[PDB]
Amino acid sequence: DEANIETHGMVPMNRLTDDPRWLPAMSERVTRMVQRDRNHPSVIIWSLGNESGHGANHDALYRWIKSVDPSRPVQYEGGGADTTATDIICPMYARVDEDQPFPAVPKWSIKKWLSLPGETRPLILCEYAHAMGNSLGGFAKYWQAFRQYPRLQGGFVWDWVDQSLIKYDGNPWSAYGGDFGDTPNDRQFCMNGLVFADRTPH
Amino acid sequence: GIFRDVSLLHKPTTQISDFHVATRFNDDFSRAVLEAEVQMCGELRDYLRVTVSLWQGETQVASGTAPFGYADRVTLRLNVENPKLWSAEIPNLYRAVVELHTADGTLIEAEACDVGFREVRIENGLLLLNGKPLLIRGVNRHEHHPLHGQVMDEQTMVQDILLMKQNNFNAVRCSHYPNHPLWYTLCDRYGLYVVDEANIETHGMVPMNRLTDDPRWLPAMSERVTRMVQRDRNHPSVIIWSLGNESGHGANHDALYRWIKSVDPSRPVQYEGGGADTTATDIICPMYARVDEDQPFPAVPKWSIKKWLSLPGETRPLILCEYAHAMGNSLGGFAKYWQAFRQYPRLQGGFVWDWVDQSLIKYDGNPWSAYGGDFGDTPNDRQFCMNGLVFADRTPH
Repeated sequence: DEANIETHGMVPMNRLTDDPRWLPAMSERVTRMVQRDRNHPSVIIWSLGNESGHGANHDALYRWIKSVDPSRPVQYEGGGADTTATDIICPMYARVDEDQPFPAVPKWSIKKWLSLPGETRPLILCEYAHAMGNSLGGFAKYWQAFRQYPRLQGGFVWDWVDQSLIKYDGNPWSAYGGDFGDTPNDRQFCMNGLVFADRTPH
Repeated sequence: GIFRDVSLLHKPTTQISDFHVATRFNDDFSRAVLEAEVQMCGELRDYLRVTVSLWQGETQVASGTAPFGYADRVTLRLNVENPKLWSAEIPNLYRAVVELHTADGTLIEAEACDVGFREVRIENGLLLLNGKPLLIRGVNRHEHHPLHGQVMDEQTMVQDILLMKQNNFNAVRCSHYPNHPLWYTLCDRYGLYVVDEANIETHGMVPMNRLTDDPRWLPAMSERVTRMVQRDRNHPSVIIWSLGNESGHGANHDALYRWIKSVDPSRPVQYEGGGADTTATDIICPMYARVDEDQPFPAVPKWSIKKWLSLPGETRPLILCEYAHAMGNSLGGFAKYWQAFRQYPRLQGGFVWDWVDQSLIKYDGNPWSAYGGDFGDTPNDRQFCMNGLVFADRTPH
């Protein structure tokens, strides 16, 4: 389960999740989810958001969740995905062997991330293997690493269903952002499904 | 035979017995203090005095004096400022002189030992030398001479150190025994991290640790380890004590590791046996662990080095006990190996086996290099004794 928190476009990323005036809203959006969905046994890992920037509100909410329901590990990908606000190290698009050392949010090779000093938490890939049409490449490489390394425990192929809206010319044709006259948009970046919108297998 | 020098030493009735010179530093290494703990023997007179003087070359920097009182042991602490630290790049040397002198000042006996200022400690999975991570580009220097067997002399030792430093080798592992006493002195003088290795090897015994678990061999193993430690503690070049090469992990190795960590806590202790990951080892040192290929042997597996790094609950650093066999036109995968060493922070290099070719000169009268089995010896191991980066006469391979 993933709490509805996303402030990617804000500059910097954690300009909001460190201001303690947004603790009420973030706490509502996290605690209501936890309370509503605690009983179900399928839900195993609570996630406080996708790269929303690591401030202090995320530490507070992580500790609140670990105090309320200690039967589930809490993952959170922001702030380099290795902060104290995360039990399950979940980076985004960390490549297998190639290293991507970005400032303050680097993308280590996953094996190097495993071999980081003082690091003992398991690693699952928050997002990996973008399925953009004829894509899902390096999957094997990825699965080879997953099977070799015990503390690397797989990832989440992004994403399942294609976010295509039906447009009529009257022949239906799948459309993306910007085909409705919307601006600004992000063209075909909304088309990353393992199956089509009507569930025809890719 | 008698393969090392025989000497005759004369001492007065009262003499200096033992002294250990340790060092500690502050956070920025600007301020440090020297512990020249000293012991003596014989009749104890109130007028007896000891003096520890620190000379940076011809100039004296720090000194101290104290009478006895253990009634035969006296502790001196000498403060040093902005010390010239010691590392393989810069072999800074301090000539500390210990004096056994009379109350009026007449000198009875004086002893000295070269002392370097360095720190070796383990934290967060990294081997820190003077606050910095290390890159061990080692080598296993076997003691062998083309025309004298295992008789070693200063010319050969100096020339080997020269060749070793000319090729960016800044680490040596005496394989598998403590070396000649002057070797360590030359190592301090030139700058070369040494990994001393206690003379313990029982590879052929079935099983490997049938001897190193029987507590009837604890006396012999303790002698062979503790005498080395006591003799070679003072030298600053020796950084890592090694209890042996894959001798099988019993209980004697745990006992001796704890004894070493109790006596000289300034040096990490490595030991390769029993999978090289037991409690009897601070520096995980497997043999021939390949970079990516995995070799899962029963009870002594050879993981890929990266997998060994990523083992659960494992935080100790990894240096390769032996790797890159240099059998003639060999040293392959070196790069692969060095790529892994440079990528992975907690992987800290290895020891290229081995330095000098163990070839004995045979005359047909033309000298021709020979191996095991060419002298009529049986059983032998043919050309497996030929794994040198240089020939026996030091012609570069």
